[PDB]
Amino acid sequence: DAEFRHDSGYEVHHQK
Repeated sequence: DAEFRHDSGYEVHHQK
């Protein structure tokens, strides 16, 4: 997921 960072569009609604 590091090579595919997409947290820029991720809500804390779903557990990481």
